Amino acid sequence: PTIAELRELSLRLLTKIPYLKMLVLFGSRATGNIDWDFAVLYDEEKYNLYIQNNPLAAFVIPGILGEIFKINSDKIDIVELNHCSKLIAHFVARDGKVLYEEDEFDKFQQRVLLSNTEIKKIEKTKLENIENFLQRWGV
Amino acid sequence: KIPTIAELRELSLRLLTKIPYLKMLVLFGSRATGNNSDWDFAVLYDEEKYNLYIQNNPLAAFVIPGILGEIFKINSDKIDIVELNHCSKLIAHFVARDGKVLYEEPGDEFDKFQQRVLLSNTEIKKIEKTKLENIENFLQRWGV
Amino acid sequence: NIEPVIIETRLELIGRYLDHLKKFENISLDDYLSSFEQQLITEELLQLITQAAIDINDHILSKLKSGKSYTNFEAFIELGKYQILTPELAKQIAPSSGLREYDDIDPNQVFMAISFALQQYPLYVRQINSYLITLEEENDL
Amino acid sequence: NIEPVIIETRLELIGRYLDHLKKFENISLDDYLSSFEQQLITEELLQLITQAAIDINDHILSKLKSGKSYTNFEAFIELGKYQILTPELAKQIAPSSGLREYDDIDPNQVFMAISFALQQYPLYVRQINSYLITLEE
Ligand SMILES: *P(=O)(O)OC[C@@H]1CC[C@H](n2cnc3c(N)ncnc32)O1
Ligand SMILES: *P(=O)(O)OC[C@@H]1CC[C@H](n2cnc3c(N)ncnc32)O1
Repeated sequence: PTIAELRELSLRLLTKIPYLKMLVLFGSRATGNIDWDFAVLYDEEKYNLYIQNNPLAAFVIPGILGEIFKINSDKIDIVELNHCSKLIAHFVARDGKVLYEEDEFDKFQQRVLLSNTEIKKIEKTKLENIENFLQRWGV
Repeated sequence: KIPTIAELRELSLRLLTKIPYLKMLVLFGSRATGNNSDWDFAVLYDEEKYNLYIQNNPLAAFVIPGILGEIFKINSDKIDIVELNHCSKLIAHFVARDGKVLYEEPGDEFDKFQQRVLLSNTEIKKIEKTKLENIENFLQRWGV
Repeated sequence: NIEPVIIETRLELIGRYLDHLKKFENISLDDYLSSFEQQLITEELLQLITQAAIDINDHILSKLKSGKSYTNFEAFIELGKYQILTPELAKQIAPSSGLREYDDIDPNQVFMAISFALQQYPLYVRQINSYLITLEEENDL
Repeated sequence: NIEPVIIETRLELIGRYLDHLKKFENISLDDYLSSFEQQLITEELLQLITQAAIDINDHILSKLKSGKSYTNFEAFIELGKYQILTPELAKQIAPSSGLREYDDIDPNQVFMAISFALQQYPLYVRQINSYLITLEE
């Protein structure tokens, strides 16, 4: 399905996912070089009421998208933007394409994007953990 | 593309190059019965050849599904492998009863396999009783 | 027809996995979060349990509605329509099918799934066991 | 056009998984067969490690040979053709890609894979780490 096609079917997602505030397609399918990566942002208030008559509603999310988008539910990855790492949020904002919102994606972009100075600071931190591993293991 | 059993039988001849120690390959499960799921394959290895091969390649069992997926042109992620050399009597029973043979060397290896692992209904019902006794014991212990 | 030995093997495994899973029944969220190995064990058990139940559902539906394709979720619901499971249990347990590239597995959500499974899957064993006993009587008359 | 932070995150996870997996370095085969939980931990760690490596390989080959389709096995081999991995290590470790309705898992073969991973994947960490340092220049 095309990005435009995915957006048209997404209007019907409010019925099956009522607490949904925004859905973003990121990853390889968004980057222009064709699994499917999907990021969701929830209404924290509405989600807590629903999580009471359905304790595992997060585990049903991939099936709901697969049935509507007609994509293999086994190859669908879901990132919950309400509680994910800054690094994952950054890449969702930078390359992702918005599929449903209720000026909400731009607010999300401005709130989680990272500068190159912040990214190079993170990547330097990770290289330190990798080098300590290599040192501790004598390889 | 879903290949026919005849097509699988032609493609299986190419397994000797990638799996030299392969003695028998059996398609069992739903794909043998007739009923969009996974593919079940049972393999019989030459234990002598397998030990020589496992020396130079310690994880050769883990490449088998990838080898079949490339040759049968089926999704490697939906390929299940049962190693008949270390499987339960019950699984061996169902491989023999409904399975369809795809490769054997020699040609009387599946029939000899059937006679050696098939179970009578009296043996099968004895297993069903032991499992039902464990299931009812579980239910009693959990108070449901 | 339906082959009881296939279902009874998965039911026996579900009970075995559940007996293992109960060893964490009284573990605190703090103790659960501080042990990655325990998180690996519990996440692994819930996967084995759900897979066994999925296999049971698919075998049963292979004979009642032969040829029809069901997703893991609707398979549970369809067992409630055939009264093999109570519709309450089918609706309460069908999201469990979601338990089977990105490390999106939240330990806080899995910790909830432990108590979920310890409450719903024993009932799944009971109701499926009764369906088998139902099968033994119809096979006689 | 290659993202070091993406590779470094997966590499850092591999190191964490391996530090956990090292707790099984001196375990006996008999003790391993008598513990279902240790088999679950071990089976889960090996899956997490290889999956990260496959993700790293997929990201790297995404930039060099963009558009070409590679299986998980051939990806390891292709990293040897570009000298990112030593051809020796690429050949020795590519069968790891196989670690990623019937419960036909043999504990004896997984037990062998513990020692395999503890010897080959640090080399993978070292070799990929050197590729990253090359990218800085
Ligand atoms: P994606 O397009 O492949 O990029 C991944 C992005 C950069 C690193 C970060 N990331 C990946 N995997 C992570 C885990 N397991 N934890 C935190 N951050 C992660 O997202
Ligand atoms: P298949 O037709 O779905 O299974 C064949 C037969 C039914 C029970 C038995 N079986 C399946 N899976 C088993 C495990 N994990 N252990 C013992 N027996 C098993 O095979």
